[PDB]
Amino acid sequence: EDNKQFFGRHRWVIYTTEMNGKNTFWDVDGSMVPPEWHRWLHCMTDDP
Amino acid sequence: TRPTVRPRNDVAHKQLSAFGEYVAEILPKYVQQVQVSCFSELEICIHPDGVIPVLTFLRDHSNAQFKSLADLTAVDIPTRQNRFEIVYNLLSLRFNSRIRVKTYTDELTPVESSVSVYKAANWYEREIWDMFGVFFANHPDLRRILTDYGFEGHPFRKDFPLSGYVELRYDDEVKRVVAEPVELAQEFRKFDLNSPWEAFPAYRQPPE
Amino acid sequence: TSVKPIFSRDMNEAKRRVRELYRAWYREVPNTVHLFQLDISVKQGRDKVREMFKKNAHVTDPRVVDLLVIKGKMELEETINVWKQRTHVMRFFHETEAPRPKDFLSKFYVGHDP
Amino acid sequence: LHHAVIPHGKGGRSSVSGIVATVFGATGFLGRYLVNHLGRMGSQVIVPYRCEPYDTMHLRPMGDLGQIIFMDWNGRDKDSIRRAVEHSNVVINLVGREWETKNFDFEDVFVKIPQAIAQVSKEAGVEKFIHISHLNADIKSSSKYLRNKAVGEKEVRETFPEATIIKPADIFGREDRFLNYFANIKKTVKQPVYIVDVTKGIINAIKDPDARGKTFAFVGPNRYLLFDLVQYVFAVAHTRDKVERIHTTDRTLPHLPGLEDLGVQATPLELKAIEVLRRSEIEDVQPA
Amino acid sequence: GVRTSPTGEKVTHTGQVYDDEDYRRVRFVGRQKEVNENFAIDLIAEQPVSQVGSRVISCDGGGGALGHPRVYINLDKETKTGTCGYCGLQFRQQH
Amino acid sequence: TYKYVNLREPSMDMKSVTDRAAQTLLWTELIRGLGMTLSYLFREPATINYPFEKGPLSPRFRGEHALRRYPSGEERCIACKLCEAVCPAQAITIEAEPRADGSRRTTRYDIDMTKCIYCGFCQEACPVDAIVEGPNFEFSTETHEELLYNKEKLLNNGDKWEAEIAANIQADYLYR
Amino acid sequence: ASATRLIQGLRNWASGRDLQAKLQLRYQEISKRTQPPPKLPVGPSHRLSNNYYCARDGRREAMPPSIVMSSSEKKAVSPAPPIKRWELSQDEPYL
Amino acid sequence: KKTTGLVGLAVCETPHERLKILYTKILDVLGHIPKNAAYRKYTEQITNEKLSIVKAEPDVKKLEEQLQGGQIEEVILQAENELSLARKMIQWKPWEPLVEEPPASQWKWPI
Amino acid sequence: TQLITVDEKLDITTLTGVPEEHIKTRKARIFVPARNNMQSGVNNTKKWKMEFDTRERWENPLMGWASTADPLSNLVLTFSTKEDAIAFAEKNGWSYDVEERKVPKPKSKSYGANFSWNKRTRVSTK
Amino acid sequence: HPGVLRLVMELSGEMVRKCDPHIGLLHRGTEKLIEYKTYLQALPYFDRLDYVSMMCNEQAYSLAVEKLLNIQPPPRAQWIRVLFGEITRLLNHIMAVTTHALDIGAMTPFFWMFEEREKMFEFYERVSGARMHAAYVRPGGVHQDLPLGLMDDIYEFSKNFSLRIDELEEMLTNNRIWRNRTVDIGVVTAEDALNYGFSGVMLRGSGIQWDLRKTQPYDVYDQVEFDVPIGSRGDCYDRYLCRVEEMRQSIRIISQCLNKMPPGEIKVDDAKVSPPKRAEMKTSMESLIHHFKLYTEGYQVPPGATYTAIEAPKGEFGVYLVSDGSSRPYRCKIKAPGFAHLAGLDKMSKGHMLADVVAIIGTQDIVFGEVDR
Ligand SMILES: NC(=O)C1=CN([C@@H]2O[C@H](COP(=O)(O)OP(=O)(O)OC[C@H]3O[C@@H](n4cnc5c(N)ncnc54)[C@H](OP(=O)(O)O)[C@@H]3O)[C@@H](O)[C@H]2O)C=CC1
Ligand code: SF4
Ligand code: SF4
Ligand SMILES: [Zn+2]
Repeated sequence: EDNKQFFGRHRWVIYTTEMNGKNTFWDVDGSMVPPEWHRWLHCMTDDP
Repeated sequence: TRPTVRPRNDVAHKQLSAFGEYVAEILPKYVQQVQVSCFSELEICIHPDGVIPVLTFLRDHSNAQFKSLADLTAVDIPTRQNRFEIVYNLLSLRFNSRIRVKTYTDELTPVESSVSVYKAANWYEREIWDMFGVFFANHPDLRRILTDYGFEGHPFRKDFPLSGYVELRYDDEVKRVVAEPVELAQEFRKFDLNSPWEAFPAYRQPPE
Repeated sequence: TSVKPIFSRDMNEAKRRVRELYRAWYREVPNTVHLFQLDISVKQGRDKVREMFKKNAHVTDPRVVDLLVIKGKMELEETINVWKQRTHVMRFFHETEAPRPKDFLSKFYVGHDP
Repeated sequence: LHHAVIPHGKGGRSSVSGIVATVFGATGFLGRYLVNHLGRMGSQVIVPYRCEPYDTMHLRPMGDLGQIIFMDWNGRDKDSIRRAVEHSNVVINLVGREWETKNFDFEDVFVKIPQAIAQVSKEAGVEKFIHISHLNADIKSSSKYLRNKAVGEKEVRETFPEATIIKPADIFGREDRFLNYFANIKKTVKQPVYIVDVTKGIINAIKDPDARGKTFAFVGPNRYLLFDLVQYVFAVAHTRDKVERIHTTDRTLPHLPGLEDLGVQATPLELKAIEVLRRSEIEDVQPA
Repeated sequence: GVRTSPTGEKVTHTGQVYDDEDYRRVRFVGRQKEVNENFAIDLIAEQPVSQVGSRVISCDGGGGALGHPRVYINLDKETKTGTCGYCGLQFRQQH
Repeated sequence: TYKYVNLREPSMDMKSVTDRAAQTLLWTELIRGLGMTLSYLFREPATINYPFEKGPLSPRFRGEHALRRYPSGEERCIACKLCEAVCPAQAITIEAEPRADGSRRTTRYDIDMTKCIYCGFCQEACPVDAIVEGPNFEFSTETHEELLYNKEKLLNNGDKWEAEIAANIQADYLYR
Repeated sequence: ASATRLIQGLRNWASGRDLQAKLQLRYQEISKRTQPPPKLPVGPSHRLSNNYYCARDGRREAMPPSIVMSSSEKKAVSPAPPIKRWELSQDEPYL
Repeated sequence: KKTTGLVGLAVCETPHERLKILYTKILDVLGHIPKNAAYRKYTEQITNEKLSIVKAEPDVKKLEEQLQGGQIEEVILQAENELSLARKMIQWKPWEPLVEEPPASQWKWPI
Repeated sequence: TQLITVDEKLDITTLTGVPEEHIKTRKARIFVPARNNMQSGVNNTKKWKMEFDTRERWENPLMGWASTADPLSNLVLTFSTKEDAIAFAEKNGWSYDVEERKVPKPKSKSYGANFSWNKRTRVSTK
Repeated sequence: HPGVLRLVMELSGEMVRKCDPHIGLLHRGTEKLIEYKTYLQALPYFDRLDYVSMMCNEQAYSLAVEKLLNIQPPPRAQWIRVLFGEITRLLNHIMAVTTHALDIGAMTPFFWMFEEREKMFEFYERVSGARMHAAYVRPGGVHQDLPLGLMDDIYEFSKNFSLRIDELEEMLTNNRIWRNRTVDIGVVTAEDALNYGFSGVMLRGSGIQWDLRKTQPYDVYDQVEFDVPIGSRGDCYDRYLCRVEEMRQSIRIISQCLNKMPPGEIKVDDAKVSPPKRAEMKTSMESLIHHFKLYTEGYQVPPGATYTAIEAPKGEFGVYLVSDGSSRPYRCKIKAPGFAHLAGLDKMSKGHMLADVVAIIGTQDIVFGEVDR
């Protein structure tokens, strides 16, 4: 979470590779953030 | 009785009541009912022969202009030998009031093609022809708007059910989209809600 | 009992209108069956048109007969236009059987269809 | 029997008809038209595809929801095929290829496929095992393809003999093969019948039991010369074993049940000829 | 507490498990029959029974305008426990 | 109360008429439009890094159609059929039976995700808030049949999270 | 913002609107989330001792639409007095 | 004036004398009507009232604001269409007694 | 103006577009609906309801619904008198079965004969 | 692709003959479905028959039912409803302007104002919880009121939006060939404006000083201060200018609404119409009973045939209701200003070429889902 950019580039995420065996170094999906980070990253709060 | 109750006034009520009585006096030939709503919108129940004299009288006559044509549909009501209702709504441009001409008719006997007096009547007329089936006397064009070209049956009626009798699907056998009879997966569960105990006793019709 | 009719004074004007309309339907066949790029013989479609005319033969009141004349007139307008495509012209045809005859026994096997 | 198999109401668009059909192949011509007739009847189709899922995906919506199921198979293993015919009511086999591959001959697909699928059909205890073949596919010479199909006929009669070996003539349709070879560019007796007569006969025989054990052969209603067919296809229209089969012969065999035993009306040539001959000079010779 | 059908696949807490002849078995070929792993029958067997010495006691389910509303159940019987129609968790008495 | 425009004359003085002639013949204000477009060209745009950034939303967003259950408790629904009574497509189908334990239950809870117009009426009608409009919007289903949720489907849907749902309810139980 | 002043001079020179102050994209201008939990008063009812529903019964006040007949007179009135011809308001008029 | 507000409306020079001779034709066509029709009375009443407004007003804008129907040629078109309805109501006899009754159970609305 | 008119039945049945299968096959039933006897409300009277006969509603083999091939199984028409029902059914053609309207019976009740002297009417508890 | 319609044009070459719009291809049977449902289920149809005006038709249907039902809405709900009427009018005008501009050309201002509309979509999210079809409005008061911490952000949006609309007047608006494109198309006589039944924006751009707001304030529109623009030529350029000044007066009404907000109340003082809040709904018997039977049966409605019409951004949005004494509407009907504007298409596009016919279809705002009735 950066405080330099504007509203919409506050929070972003970097996933990892093969969290369920996908070779997902490339072509990452959605539905991978656990839902406390869904509360965080979708800006439904101001709390980590 | 004071707070949060919709305020009405006697001023517009008395004005529209005297005006409707005045119109009923100056045209004794086709007026049947002049009902004034409590929320001050006039309704006038009318015989279907002098419809064009009524419209030429209500476009003009310098005591109330009413240059604005609006809603008209012959609202589908069964149980009556004269089923359909042609309600021409007229809105003024100088006096800011709304009057409705509810003339009655049945299915077969035609009304007399109001396009001759109002320019905005034609697509409304063609709509009512394709949807209800109300025929017109010396009318320019009766085509089908808002329906399929192969479809029939005047589907707004209470004769017509929720579904149709057609169901389009493609086949590669005869290489086109054909219409088959209906194959419903869901019931359309008609939730009956007509509960008893007569919430509005003032609108009770007198029984036998 | 005083009811206004549509057009006619007896059934004679109604017969006049409907046979002139059928003459227009008969002369209206070959141009449209060549234009629409169809695959059904002229005899079959013409016999189906005259069979559809013969379907409503049990009507005697001239108001209804003139109303069907107006119906077929609108139909012949929309077919002399190229508004209607191959879909509705084939939809007059009934190639999606539904094979159930008026046997009692074929109605016995496929039940609940009296 | 168990419920949810008995018929209910009309047919088509997720109607409950009587049958559950497992079709082998079905990506090409006749299997696709038969899937379309089963969706018209409103049954449930079990199709295993070995090809790319794009093909079964663009022939997917031919039925309604629940009317189809797709699975995956190879032409070598009995386990996937038994998994396909776990709960199956009836089963049809359609197979045939114009040229051999590096992994398949005409033999051992027409041999190794109906042996295995007829084996697991007889093991699964199903009815109306319907296997297709070709007209006058002799045990004897003039065609490797037809003698391999005759070996397939012999093996289908061999294992589970209560079956329907069904042979049409050289059928034509919207996506015909040999007439496409004729269009896009000797003596021969021939009578082609159109595809909808054949597949109506198939759906009649698969909704009419007592048909188990009988073999079928279909007849074209004209019986004329191949050269007049060429005359007509160019009049309007303005592999080596394939061309040898269509120049061999196509005769009638009236000793096995054909058309009117099933009670179906045959369709003529000229109607469907004017249909498919897109993109009136009718010869109509018809010698006997 | 999932069981196993004689066919092999998992049962449901609603008793709809398959026969030896059902073809929805053969439409479940290749993919997961998504069954639940949480059975609310035995979670109530996990729940202890409270002991409240009063006569007529309340139930809300943990929250003001959260969960089910105020239901007042009775405890006048000696041996038949007070079961909330909304909660389903029983109670006792200390007189 | 009317303020009408374009009723002003062009001035017949030589000054304004040749200024409009210079505008006409010399392409001035079109170049001023070019300058406006360049002034917005030298910005930094309002885009998002889509697999990495997800845009703003509301605590009241109506998505997943997921279920809840009680704190260490049973299944939250009652089969009181209010959601089926108010669902504007009749997309709810609840076939209900009680189990022998006394607590009232169901057999088959059915939501047509094809037919859901995504109101919130089934949320606002449920007395215990069993069916909850969900927080996330990722369905993207390849097949047609998988868009027909069942009861144990929604139970396993609720078994993946509630803390998101409980946070949205805890922020949104006071305005309604 | 967050850039050099020379392109800021370019943006102010190509369109003199002071883009640094007004830039349409917000950074910390957001009135931040997670408000204090709201407390809502009911409107002008639930006020005890007075509010019968018989007092506030607007639903039963709906009269049927009143009926007029046909089923030296100072007259010929209009349905309304004539509406005043309007005016150019002073809020930047024309011309 | 010069270039009034309404779009399809080009002003004339003397609404006074043209409107007066229009109202003389109005009174004559109204003179073609029997007295017992009170339609004649109401039209003659409102026409004489507006005519008496006209007969003593020299100014234009003062006439447009004192006499209602703003601004000017709406009164002209009003008079023209009044003549049109006059010509049409030589026909159709609107002051006649009743045409035959409806079945009289129709208009009971809650049904 | 008192024109051509001939007096017969009406022929809207060819106009309404429903095929003769559902004309002659399905049959209408016209009755006053029942008082819902758990409640006590005769407000659901005074309405001659026109209905049809229900037909097959089989189970959806994937979802378990009321899969029915019946377009006309979900209609009900509200009428005022029985004459309107008869005229409507003969207007639109298909067959009708009209049941007779069965009103309640005005029954005499009296508190004194409820609590009399030598009769057998004695509630013995209230 | 030439909204989707079919057009049959008879023409002499680049100077036409006749034109026939085949419309109704986007037909959905909403009248029949409302005839088979309840009012509370009919309300999303009145949300989406016009879909760009997502809250104005909400306001029209809600005030139709409340005008029938003798219920004064509470004042803060009236202020919120007027606020979102102005917001929805702003959105509808700006999308009609941008779709006409993209239909002729004009790439980038379309996307400038759609960035503005994305901020509007975030505002609709944060208020209701939907994205486009925010129900949010019950007949009987505005339901589920706005949360805290939004109005100062609306104030910042108002300043920056006034700046961006001034910059749209900078970029376009005395552009040379855009003016030269639109002068002589869209001519409407005032007699033809009346007789052809055009409504709102066409009546603005040609002739009559008219507004349904100014003639009949059905709400606090009387108390707020503004002035409507009028066209005089009509000359589609001038109609565009009238649209822009209507947007700017809507921004002024937004400013006056931010200045004049009372903190009163959410819904009406009637739990027989409005389903009441949660503590009394739970924790109370009478509100549970009214909640239950209100969602099952539907609120009872006195019989009658009524009508109303509001000034939607397309024009005279009319709705005609017919209701037996029930909780079901008997028959509804929708008077569409888009259909009304389309009803004179021959007399509009009589004397031009086909690209100008496309520009005339663009310059009258359309959805063809409301035009379909
Ligand atoms: N006149 C005619 O056209 C005649 C046709 N037939 C039969 O009609 C059917 C359709 O013929 P046609 O369309 O020309 O040919 P196709 O190859 O297209 O049809 C045969 C079907 O079986 C599949 N198949 C065939 N061989 C193999 C194999 N070795 N491995 C896996 N799948 C195989 C095909 O491909 P895929 O595996 O991708 O599904 C296809 O689904 C065939 O069964 C053929 O025998 C018989 C006699 C005459
Ligand atoms: S409203 Fe809630 S408790 Fe009632 S049936 Fe629906 S999900 Fe169950
Ligand atoms: S949100 Fe969906 S499931 Fe819920 S009531 Fe609306 S359409 Fe039905
Ligand atoms: Zn409890």
